[PDB]
Amino acid sequence: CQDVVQDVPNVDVQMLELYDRMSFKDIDGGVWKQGWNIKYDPLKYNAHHKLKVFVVPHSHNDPGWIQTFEEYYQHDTKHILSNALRHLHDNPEMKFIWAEISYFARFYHDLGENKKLQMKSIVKNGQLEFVTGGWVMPDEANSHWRNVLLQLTEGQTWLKQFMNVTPTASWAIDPFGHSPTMPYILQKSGFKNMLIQRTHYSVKKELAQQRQLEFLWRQIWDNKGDTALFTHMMPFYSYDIPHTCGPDPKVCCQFDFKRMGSFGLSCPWKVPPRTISDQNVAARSDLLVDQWKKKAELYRTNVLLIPLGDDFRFKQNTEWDVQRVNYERLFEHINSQAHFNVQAQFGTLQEYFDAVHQAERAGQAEFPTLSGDFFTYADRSDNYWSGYYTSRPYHKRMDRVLMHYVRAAEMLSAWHSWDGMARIEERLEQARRELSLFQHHDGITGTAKTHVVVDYEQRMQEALKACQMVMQQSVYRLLTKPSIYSPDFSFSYFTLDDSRWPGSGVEDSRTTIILGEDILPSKHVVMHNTLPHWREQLVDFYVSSPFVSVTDLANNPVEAQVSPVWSWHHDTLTKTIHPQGSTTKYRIIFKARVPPMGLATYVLTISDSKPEHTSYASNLLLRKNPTSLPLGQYPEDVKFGDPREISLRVGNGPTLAFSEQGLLKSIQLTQDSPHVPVHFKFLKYGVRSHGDRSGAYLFLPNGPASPVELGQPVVLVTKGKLESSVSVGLPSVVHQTIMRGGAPEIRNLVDIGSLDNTEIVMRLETHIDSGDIFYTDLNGLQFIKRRRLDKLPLQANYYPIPSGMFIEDANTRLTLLTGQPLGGSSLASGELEIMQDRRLASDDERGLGQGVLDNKPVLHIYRLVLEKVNNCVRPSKLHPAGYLTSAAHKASQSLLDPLDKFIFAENEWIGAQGQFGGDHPSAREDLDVSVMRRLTKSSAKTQRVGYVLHRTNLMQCGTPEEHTQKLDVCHLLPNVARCERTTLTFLQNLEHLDGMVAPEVCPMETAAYVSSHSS
Ligand SMILES: *[C@@H]1O[C@H](CO)[C@@H](O)[C@H](O)[C@H]1NC(C)=O
Ligand SMILES: N[C@@H]1[C@@H](O)[C@H](O)[C@H](O)[C@@H]1O
Ligand SMILES: [Zn+2]
Repeated sequence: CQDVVQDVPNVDVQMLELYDRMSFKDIDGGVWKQGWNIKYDPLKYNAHHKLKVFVVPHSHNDPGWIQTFEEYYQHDTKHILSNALRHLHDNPEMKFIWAEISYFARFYHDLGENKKLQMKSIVKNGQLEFVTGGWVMPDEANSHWRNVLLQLTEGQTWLKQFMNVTPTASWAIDPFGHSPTMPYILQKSGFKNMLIQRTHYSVKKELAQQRQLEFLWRQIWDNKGDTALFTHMMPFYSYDIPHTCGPDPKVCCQFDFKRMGSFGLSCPWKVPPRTISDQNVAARSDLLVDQWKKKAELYRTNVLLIPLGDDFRFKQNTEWDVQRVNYERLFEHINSQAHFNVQAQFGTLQEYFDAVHQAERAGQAEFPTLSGDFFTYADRSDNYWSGYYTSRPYHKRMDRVLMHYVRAAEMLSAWHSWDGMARIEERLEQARRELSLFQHHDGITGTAKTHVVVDYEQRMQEALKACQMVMQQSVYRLLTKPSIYSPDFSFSYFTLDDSRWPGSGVEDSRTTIILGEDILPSKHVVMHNTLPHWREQLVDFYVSSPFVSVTDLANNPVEAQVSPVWSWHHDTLTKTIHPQGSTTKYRIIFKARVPPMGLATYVLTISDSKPEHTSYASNLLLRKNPTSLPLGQYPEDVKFGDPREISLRVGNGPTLAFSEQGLLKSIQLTQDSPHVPVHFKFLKYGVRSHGDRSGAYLFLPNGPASPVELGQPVVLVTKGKLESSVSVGLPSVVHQTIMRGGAPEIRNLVDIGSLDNTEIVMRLETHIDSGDIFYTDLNGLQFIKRRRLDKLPLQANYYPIPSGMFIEDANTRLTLLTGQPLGGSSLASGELEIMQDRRLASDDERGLGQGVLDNKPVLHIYRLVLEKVNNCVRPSKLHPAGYLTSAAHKASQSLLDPLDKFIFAENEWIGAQGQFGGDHPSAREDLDVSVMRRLTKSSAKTQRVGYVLHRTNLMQCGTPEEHTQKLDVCHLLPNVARCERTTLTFLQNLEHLDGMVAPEVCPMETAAYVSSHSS
């Protein structure tokens, strides 16, 4: 295995180093506003060295943005595809590329057989070429790598089945900045080339000056370079026709033949396109070839890529004709006039890359190596696109919930083959497709119109229900005696109980387990653990009595704690935010111990009085002028007091101290150690009253954040043996710190209400001497070093926080893990901050045509890990990566892949079993089974199950590795006949494995295996 910590890769371009050196001056470069006046030697090309130009027609089709997926399909995309089919059929030299398989699959399945065959033909013959082949063109900032892979797999599996093709070139012209997670996944999925566009204008200038726009993009830790993927960065401001022919959009716009008037389009530079004729073609060709030759100066080979398209282009037949006929005339003239030394033609993306690599092999060019990322994007001036790291945070959180549900449903149901009547494959396909759709760069990003966000939400809700159905059918099958099992595939044997989605104070949707002597004495509950190691975790359920005790299925008592059910209310009479306790339901909490990739059953039983193994939390309400808080049968009376500082410790874990406002002020790791200052604070950013306004995309603050005025908030302290918490009702946020004996959990119920033009930030203030350095993750896959740059505006120093961030000095690290992607930064030494929600009255001039005024309450979840790191083996100061400790990684897993909880629906579960998976190997802590998916339906004689294995890299800090078992995924199901290593999409076999054993992967590596079973 490559060492990902101790060897700093030697690359030609390292983006953090580049950023440190660059001046980022925004000067007027002339017609190329963000560049310079490009000059070329006309003698560079001649009969023996011609410029080869590939004009690549395309149409950018957003799966939801200003209209829903279905609205766009009906109004635009179905016509684009139908007319592409006709025009490509009729014009054999015409070409077209297509990216979004969600639309293509929608279209294809509605075609008659004759048309399906015609479509297959234009694909087989290379006229229509799929690029990337994902369900969508995903966001790269907020998306989790597991869902980037999911959507890629969904689109490519469809393409392989119906089109018999698997793209090896990726096209990402629109995500708002670019992540190295993409080449990581693509290179492990058979790709050879990728194209990107939305990178900071200063980066395009810098790389263009050095002809470093094409590069071998490797991972930041990759010393050897095996992760490298050839990448083409487009050089100009947009992918539209005015910004793709060459540096001068006033000239290039004249070659967008849709802009002459009848289509309702024009050229903002005031010179319209002109129909190409024999009398003007020489002049028109001389203008166009000059643009091409200027663009070609920015690249190393004699092969030039000219995209020809824009949003929802190539709809009408008249549009196909106007572009095709005019370009054909230009090509005939240019290619016949030796003096140009150009050969121009319609091409596809693969054709471009093939020709570039032919030139490379001919010794014509050598390409630079590059590592790093391309955040945070700015398209112009100080307009940094860091707002979408937070926009519509309810749905960003929902994404992570559904991510987990999809994994759990696919894994739970993979253990068996299912009858078609069970509709398992149908429900899983629906859930995968809706989650995949949301990865779109206007879905998870929060940059779509309100009604489109509602569509995505409704789709995701249906997907959650689909996952629940599959999960609960699976649990019932896995834990019922086989000769008793008698499934009704429409029936709900269990309901899922989720304590953190939509969340307390968001939706009152959790079911109470109703027990009573005259109704039902006891209830079975089941926990699932999707991770491949034994896990203990506190779990909680609502019950109708405080007198409840827990047993395992060997009837062993389990220690439990009962607490009240507290809900916070904005009292519009008293103008306070305060908690109310239920007098009819209670929370019971206990530790569940669950096998790797397994299930464990427990029983909740009512009694008439306090059970031996159940304890009761105390509750203390801190506020002046208190009033009573009755709690029904709950056996401990609520206590009252004036606001005061408090301190809490659960088990042998950290001691946390809180301000009189209920906010953390210090953490003491052990009995002897210092009380380390760690202060939570809430602040607000506003919007500028002159110049550019923040909106869904852009964060344009009117200066540093100002503290939220807290008043005298009400603080609730619950103290228990197993779990304690401090909760406070702040303006716009019910903030909770929960302690279970290890790193605390933070929950924020964020309701920005009607606070217009406000962004609420949560900041941590510490003494850690972090300087200008901090670390943020990329897609939940890797941590990248960031350097705060005071030469850039505040909004440029904001980065995506898709799963965590940390600061550290020689001795101390503070890591904040997240259960939802949000934007954040470290704006001063010792600080971390993460945005909670933003409500913006104005549009930000990127075409969305609305502000962000559709906020809804969201429950954000976090873990906060303070650690000593002086003994850890860390990368050198020059290394661009950072790595989590074991505790921080486990804390992240606790947020993203918690135990699933099931409540048996009926009164009695006949044939119930106590456990599943007790014999499953408990793998080393850094290894995950990211995906387990049965790939075959029940009628296949050879069943196949696919696994994606990911090994992270955890810091060595002197905690001896304990004995763990080797995980061989190929032997998880019986009767294995074959084990193959595959691409991550499972679509290509790469290696037939000796002894049918799937080897574990190296740190930072991801591998896929398929096991075949003869049953
Ligand atoms: C799928 O593509 C391959 C190209 O190598 C071809 O051999 C195979 O016959 C194709 N399958 C079809 C056309 O059904
Ligand atoms: N190019 C446009 C982007 O700026 C929008 O967010 C939509 O994705 C649209 O495609
Ligand atoms: Zn788009």
